[PDB]
Amino acid sequence: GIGFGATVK
Amino acid sequence: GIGFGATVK
Amino acid sequence: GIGFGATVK
Amino acid sequence: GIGFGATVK
Amino acid sequence: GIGFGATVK
Amino acid sequence: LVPMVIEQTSRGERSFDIYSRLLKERVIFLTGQVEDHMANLIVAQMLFLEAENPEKDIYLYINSPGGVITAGMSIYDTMQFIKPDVSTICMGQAASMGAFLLTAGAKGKRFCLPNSRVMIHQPLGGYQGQATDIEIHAREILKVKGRMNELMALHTGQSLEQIERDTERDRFLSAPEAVEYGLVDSILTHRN
Amino acid sequence: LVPMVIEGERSFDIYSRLLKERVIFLTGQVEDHMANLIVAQMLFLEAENPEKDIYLYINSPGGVITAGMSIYDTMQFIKPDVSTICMGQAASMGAFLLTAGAKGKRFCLPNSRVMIHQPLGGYQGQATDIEIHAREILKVKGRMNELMALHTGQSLEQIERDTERDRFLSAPEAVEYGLVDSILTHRNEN
Amino acid sequence: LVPMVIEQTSRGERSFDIYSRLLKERVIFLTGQVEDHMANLIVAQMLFLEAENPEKDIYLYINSPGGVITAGMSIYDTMQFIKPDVSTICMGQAASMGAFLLTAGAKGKRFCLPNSRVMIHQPLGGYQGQATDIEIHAREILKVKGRMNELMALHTGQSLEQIERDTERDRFLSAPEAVEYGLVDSILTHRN
Amino acid sequence: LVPMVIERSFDIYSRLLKERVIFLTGQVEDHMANLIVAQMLFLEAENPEKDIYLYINSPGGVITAGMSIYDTMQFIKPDVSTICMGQAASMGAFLLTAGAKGKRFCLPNSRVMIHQPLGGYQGQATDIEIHAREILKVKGRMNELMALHTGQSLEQIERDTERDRFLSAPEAVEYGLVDSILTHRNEN
Amino acid sequence: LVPMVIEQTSRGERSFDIYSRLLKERVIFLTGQVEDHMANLIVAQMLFLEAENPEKDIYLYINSPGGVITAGMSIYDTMQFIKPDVSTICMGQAASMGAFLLTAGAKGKRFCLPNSRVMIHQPLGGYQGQATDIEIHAREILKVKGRMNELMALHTGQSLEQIERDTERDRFLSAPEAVEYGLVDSILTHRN
Amino acid sequence: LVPMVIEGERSFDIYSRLLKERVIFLTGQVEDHMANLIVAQMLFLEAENPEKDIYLYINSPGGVITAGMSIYDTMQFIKPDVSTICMGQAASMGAFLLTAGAKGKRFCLPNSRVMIHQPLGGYQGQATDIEIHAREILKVKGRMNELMALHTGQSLEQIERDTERDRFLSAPEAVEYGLVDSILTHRNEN
Amino acid sequence: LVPMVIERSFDIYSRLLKERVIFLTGQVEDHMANLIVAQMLFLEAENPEKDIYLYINSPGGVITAGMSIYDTMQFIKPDVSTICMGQAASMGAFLLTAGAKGKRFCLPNSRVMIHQPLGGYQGQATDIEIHAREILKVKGRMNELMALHTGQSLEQIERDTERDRFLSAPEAVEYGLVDSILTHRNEN
Amino acid sequence: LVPMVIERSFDIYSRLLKERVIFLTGQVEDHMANLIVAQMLFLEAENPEKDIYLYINSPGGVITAGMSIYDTMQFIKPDVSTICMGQAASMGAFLLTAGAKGKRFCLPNSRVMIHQPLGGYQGQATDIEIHAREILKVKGRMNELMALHTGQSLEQIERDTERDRFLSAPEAVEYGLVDSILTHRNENLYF
Amino acid sequence: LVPMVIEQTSRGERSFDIYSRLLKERVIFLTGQVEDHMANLIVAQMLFLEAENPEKDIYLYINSPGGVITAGMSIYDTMQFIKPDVSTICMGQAASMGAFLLTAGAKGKRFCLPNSRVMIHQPLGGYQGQATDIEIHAREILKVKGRMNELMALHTGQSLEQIERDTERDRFLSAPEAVEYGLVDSILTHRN
Amino acid sequence: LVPMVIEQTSRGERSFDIYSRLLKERVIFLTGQVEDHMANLIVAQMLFLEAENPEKDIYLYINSPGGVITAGMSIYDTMQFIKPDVSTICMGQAASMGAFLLTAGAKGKRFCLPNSRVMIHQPLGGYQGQATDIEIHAREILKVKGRMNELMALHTGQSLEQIERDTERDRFLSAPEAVEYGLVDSILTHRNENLYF
Repeated sequence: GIGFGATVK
Repeated sequence: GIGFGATVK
Repeated sequence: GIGFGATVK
Repeated sequence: GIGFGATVK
Repeated sequence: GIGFGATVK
Repeated sequence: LVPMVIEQTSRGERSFDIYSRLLKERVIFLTGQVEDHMANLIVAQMLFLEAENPEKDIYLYINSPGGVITAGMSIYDTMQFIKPDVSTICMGQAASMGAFLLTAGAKGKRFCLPNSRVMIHQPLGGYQGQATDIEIHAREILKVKGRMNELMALHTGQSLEQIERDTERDRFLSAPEAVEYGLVDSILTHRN
Repeated sequence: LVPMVIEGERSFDIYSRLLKERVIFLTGQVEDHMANLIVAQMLFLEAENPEKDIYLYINSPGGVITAGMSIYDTMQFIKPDVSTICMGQAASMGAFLLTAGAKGKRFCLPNSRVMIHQPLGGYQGQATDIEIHAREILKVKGRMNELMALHTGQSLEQIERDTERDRFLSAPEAVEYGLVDSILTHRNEN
Repeated sequence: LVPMVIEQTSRGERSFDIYSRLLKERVIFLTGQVEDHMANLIVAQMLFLEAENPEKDIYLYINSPGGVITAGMSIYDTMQFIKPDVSTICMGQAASMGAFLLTAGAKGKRFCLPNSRVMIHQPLGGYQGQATDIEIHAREILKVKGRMNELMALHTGQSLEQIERDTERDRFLSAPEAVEYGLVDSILTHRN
Repeated sequence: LVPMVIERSFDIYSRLLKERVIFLTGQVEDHMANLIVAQMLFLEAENPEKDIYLYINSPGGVITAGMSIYDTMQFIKPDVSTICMGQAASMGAFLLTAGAKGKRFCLPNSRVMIHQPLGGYQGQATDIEIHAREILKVKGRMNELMALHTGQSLEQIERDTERDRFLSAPEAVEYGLVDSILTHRNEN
Repeated sequence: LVPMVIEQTSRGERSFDIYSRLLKERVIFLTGQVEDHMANLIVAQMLFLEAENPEKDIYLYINSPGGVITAGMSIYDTMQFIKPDVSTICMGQAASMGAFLLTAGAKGKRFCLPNSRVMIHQPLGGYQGQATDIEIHAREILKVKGRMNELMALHTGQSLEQIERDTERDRFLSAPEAVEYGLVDSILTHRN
Repeated sequence: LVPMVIEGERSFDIYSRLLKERVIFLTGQVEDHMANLIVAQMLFLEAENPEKDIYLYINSPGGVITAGMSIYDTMQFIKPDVSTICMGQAASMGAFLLTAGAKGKRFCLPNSRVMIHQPLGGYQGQATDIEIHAREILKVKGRMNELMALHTGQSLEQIERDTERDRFLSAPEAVEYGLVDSILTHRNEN
Repeated sequence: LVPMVIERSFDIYSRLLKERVIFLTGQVEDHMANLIVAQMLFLEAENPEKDIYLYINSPGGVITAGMSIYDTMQFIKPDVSTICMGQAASMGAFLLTAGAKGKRFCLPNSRVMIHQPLGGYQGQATDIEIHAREILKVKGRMNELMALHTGQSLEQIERDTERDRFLSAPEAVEYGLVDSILTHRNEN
Repeated sequence: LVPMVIERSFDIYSRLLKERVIFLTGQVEDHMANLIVAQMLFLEAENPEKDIYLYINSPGGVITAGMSIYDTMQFIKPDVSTICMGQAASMGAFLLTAGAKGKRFCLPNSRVMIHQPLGGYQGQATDIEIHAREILKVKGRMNELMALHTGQSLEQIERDTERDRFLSAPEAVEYGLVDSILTHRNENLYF
Repeated sequence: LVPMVIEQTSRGERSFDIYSRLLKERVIFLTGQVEDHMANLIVAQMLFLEAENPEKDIYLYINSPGGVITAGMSIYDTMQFIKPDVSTICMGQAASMGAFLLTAGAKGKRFCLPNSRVMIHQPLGGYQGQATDIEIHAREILKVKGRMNELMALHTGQSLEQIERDTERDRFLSAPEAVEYGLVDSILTHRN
Repeated sequence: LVPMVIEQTSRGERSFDIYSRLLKERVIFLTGQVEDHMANLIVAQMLFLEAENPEKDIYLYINSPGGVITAGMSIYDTMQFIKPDVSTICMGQAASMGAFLLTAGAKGKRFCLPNSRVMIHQPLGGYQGQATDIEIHAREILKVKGRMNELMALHTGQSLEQIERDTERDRFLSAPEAVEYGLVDSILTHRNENLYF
């Protein structure tokens, strides 16, 4: 995802 | 049609 | 045409 | 062209 | 890149 | 904002704004105060529709509080000029110029919704200047009043004298009263 | 600001002292309040001495017609002869009052000016109301022109042609036009 | 808002605004008070149309309360310059500049709607400044008045003296009166 | 507020009016002009043989108002001695030079400005021509009067009034606009 | 609003705004008061046209009441800087800055319409401040006036003295008077 | 509101009472009306007693120059020696009038502050008219500087350098600059 | 409106002026300050040995106007007893503490505020530097006078005037702005 | 306009002043307050032993102005009898209750409103803190004086002034804000 | 107006806005006063950039006169939340909020141009109403001031006491002074 | 309204606004008062051009009455930072900030048109508040004035003292006067006559 709670690579 | 006078089923 | 002077079918 | 100076048929 | 930090060819 | 709609055609889907989509179905909207710019736009639509199909009736929906007279006469003349029968419909209200355009529709094709209200009154104007100029302008507006009354009488079918007595002051007509007054032909309550 | 004067001891403003000498000033645009004031002065002067002539100095760009008519009717109502004098300029109403003075007692200063024009009015409303107001102002125009022709001696037709648009006149032109009688070059001479 | 229309062509469907679609049919709309920007736009359209087909007649629809003169003279000169005949039509009303443009149309191609009103008056202006400056501007506007009257007389056929007497004050004319005056050749009562 | 003096009770300007002194301050309008006219008439009635003094400090104004003052000064018998303090504008200068011959003075650091009339009108071309001709006649009339009082040729005045021309006290004297300068009361 | 036009090409149809279509034909419109932004836009167009084809001529139509001088000088310097001959045409009116740009066109390529009017007058400027600052600004505007008059005399061919005498106050000139003065080479009465 | 005083007994206002003691006030911006008022006061005092000195208290941020020149010319024109006193502050035209007082009778309170600067102005119009107005203000600036140098004793060149921009001066600095003569700390002391 | 007292007709302020009472109200400005100055001069002329009373209720204002009042109070021979009613701002407080030593009083609920000068200028950097130095000199001069009258050190005044500082009647006494507090006329 | 009476050339307000009557009308500002102060001093000088009457009809105003009036009333020797007509607002109520003990009155249909001070400031956080502390001290001081004149407790006043509190003539009497009510002159005859 | 640029990728040409193209290169612009809308936009850009590549440094250019504090805190919190190091650059000027965001950048990646200026001052505010409400709002802004000073000291390395003394009034700092004050890390004079 | 132009390319016809098309030719316009928004746009354009070709010169046309300083310093710093030589051209007029940018252009690549006018003056400013704050702001503007004068002297070659004397009041200069003053190098009378580009 893109938000705060979202996880990223 | 789409108007008032227009006929629809 | 489309105007006043223009002729139509 | 299209202007005044421009020549046309 | 394009910024100040970014290097240019 | 104006919503966009999609039309399914043989060539493919087409994106249209809601007003343009209804124009494709021979429906014009006359909303807001009448003025040169809006009237000019309405005139263009009528001409375009006539060229597209000069045999199919055009529909004009009127929700107007009224406006300029000259701007209205252009629409009136355009309607009476083209071949298609311009069916007028009154939604919400029709003012002095809206009512004039409403009754100017094709005989038997002037409709009004049940709760719509129609108001007719004599022209409004004014001028500031010398006495000589006032006389010219005062005479002009009176001629306009006479011309408007004659046209209203012809379309409504009422006598000219009756129109003059009823237009001396603002007169509000409901959809049923309008039918009896010849301003409209019938009322649209439900879809049959 | 208005300065005081003395004439026991009494306090008088400059205008009141002149009023004691039968002199009235008609300055500024003609409205109802100033007109009412001028009317009051005429009546007061008439009561004091109804046989002595009154002097009315005029420097005005014009104004309401109703106000001017009250002054005009009052001048013709009272017995004293209201000698009108023009200083600076007389507009349509000012000129009307100027020429309305007593015959032989209408003067203009050498470098004064006069302007006569037809009435100005406006109304906004229904066509019916417009016709009413239009007819009224035309009647006023006719009435004003008749009075001007009576005081000036000119023909009603000539007045209508000359009042169709703003016409300017100097002191000599006004005299030849019958609008006034003579010119006050100097006090001693006349 | 301005509606969008669709044109069926050999290459494919095309989306146009109502005003542009009519421009394709050599129709130009003159609306609102005349000014440099609108007049410039009209000039551009005329030149473009001339290049496309310098033999097909152009149509100018006028609903204007009048405006600047210089802006109008540009349109007038442009119309008299190009080869195509600029058929003028009056919808709603034509004011002093609108009337001048309306009567500047090609002879035999100047039309009016039945209820349209035409007003002709002398130029308006004004200047504030020194007396020397005022004299210059006064002479200039008078020359403009003289020039305008001469052109009006040339197109209407009326004598120059008659035009001066009629333009001294606002003069209103209906479609029939305008025809007798010579501003417009004929009226478009109904399509034939 | 304006101070008052006892001589029962008099205003500062009223007290000077007793000494035949009038003040022309601010833009020339119809009301102030009418007031000045009233003062002249009042002074004339009291003593038509004593000279009046008119002090001028003004940036100009309406011409009709000024002409009323000018016509009045020439109408009455008393010699109206005009004095310039601070500045005299086009109408102020016209009134200054209109004073009695030999009684037009200016202060050392005073200034004078002469320019042609200003005006304007908005309307039809016909009305414009009428108003234009009038203001030109006014310009001619003012120039004629200026030439008479100053003694300069009419052509010279027209050339100098085409644009704003400033003049100091000495220049004004040489230009005939005034007669002399008042450095000190005792000297004159 | 600005109409959109269609250009027919072998490769495909293209849609352009009326002003851009004319730009494609090396036509630039100068309209309205001369400010910095419009001037920048005109300057940008000239540079683009120069890059496209320096040899071909550029046409500039002038319908402007007046404006800032600095902006006008940018346009003037740009016209004299680029290689293309800038043919100036006057439509409606050309004021002091417009006339300066009009007369600045290429020799023999300056034209005016018959009813167009040209006005020329000295610069207008104002400053509020200390006497020292006032002197600096006053000198600057005078130098500008002298420089403008020099250029006017060069293009027109009139003597510098005559130009100064004629620019002391507003001077109006019709198309014929302008030709004799030398502001414009000829008039476009009708297409040939 | 302006208080009043009683002095038979005669009603008076505070400013008028001081006027009996030959005291004038120059407060607020220097305009034409207030200046005319000050000029009127000087003339009235001169007529009463042309041998007694006048006192002019100055607290002003400056104003029009034409108005100031009228006051300056009038002070020189009359015979009485006009003693100028500074309270608060004296601006470009306040200072000009202050230093214009009679030699040896120009005073300034201790905490007063003087400001001298070159004239201000402006015009909008053609280039021709601009040149005229520009030359005029320059002549005015030159004239003002000459008078300041004459009263202060300084050189014209020094004045021009010091007036190019706003220059503030306290009471002692003004004394050394020749703009005033002394200071008034206490009535009994001086 | 202002009430009128018959004694001859006197406005209420004039009657109190007869008792050598002067009211300083509202924001300080040239016009109000000039009126106060006139009153002090008139009272000194009427009697140069009787004390004057100045009641102060104001939010402050221009400094130049305030300095004229201050210089006048210290110039005239009479002792000016300052009294604070409602509030005294920076200029009001300066005038309050400037009264005659031992004759400066404050009411119990009055509030006193002292702050450094406020000024602004727009222009070229050169002119800005000039005005900045001037206001700074004014600030220094004001602080010097405040320290002299109050008796506080100059350094202390600078620290307390860097920002708005409020003081009640008791705090002012400790500070030295006012000699004492007036609770009842008979008591004091 | 202000009527005039002859007894000579007295306006209506001055004639009442001759009877030791002052009016406190409209918002409390510095000028009107200074005017009231001048009247009190004048009356004191004329006769410092006769009671003064102050009629109050006001929607309140500046506090500094009110304090000047309050301090003056408590400073002079005469007893200032306060009367409430129409309404007494926060500052009006403060001056009303500040009258001489036993001489504070209120008409039957009058109304009193007490609330905490109003103010504000815009600037740096430092300056805000200063002005904030100041207004709080003012609020505290006002409450103390109100409690002293009303007999109530400081805590009760703080609770009741946290928000606009309205009181009629009877309520004000029970609240100690006034002493009694003036229904009629002949029925009370206090004067 | 905003210029349009072209990106030439292997996939094909792409039209971008100048700001959007730079965003593709991890460059954000913080211009103008700090309000809620612009701040919300900046927050969205940071999140989008983080997701694309949470290991590449983000660049934030700062030219601003400051603004709301709440808005700035959102940007500040977002910068400290995301993994990428937000390299802040100061162009023209940094105000109190701008400086706060500038110094909040990643240690060693806070730059300032040579001629740039920086201004730090304590928060501004105000309230109008009852004394109770005043005390509440006053306490709140003081807490904000304390919180801001703590963060400034943490990033700048200075002591809390020194920051309080320096922020009591507007303090200006050039690029070199800011470096010594720990507000930035280095300067960008030329490209190496 | 902004005209749109068509560019012929191998891929096909491309549509651009007139300003964007010129940007493709390394041409930037600095028109109107200098503010923060326009400056960032110019800064963005310069950075974009540098990345495309850091060896080709950039052209910046200047017609401006000046404005904020900070907004101008950003442009100045950006020009002195990037590798390309920013050739500045003056059209119509260059005010204090406009002139500063004009002289900031690469040596030998600063131009003015013959009728263009250049004005230089000391900074303008002001503040309202306490005396303490006034001193802070007054000191800051003076530092700005000093810094600006130092830069002007460096680019024009003149002495710092001469610049201070000439900037004390509004000083106007024409293209020739500017060339002798060092603000610019030459004059673009004609494109092909000089062929500087």
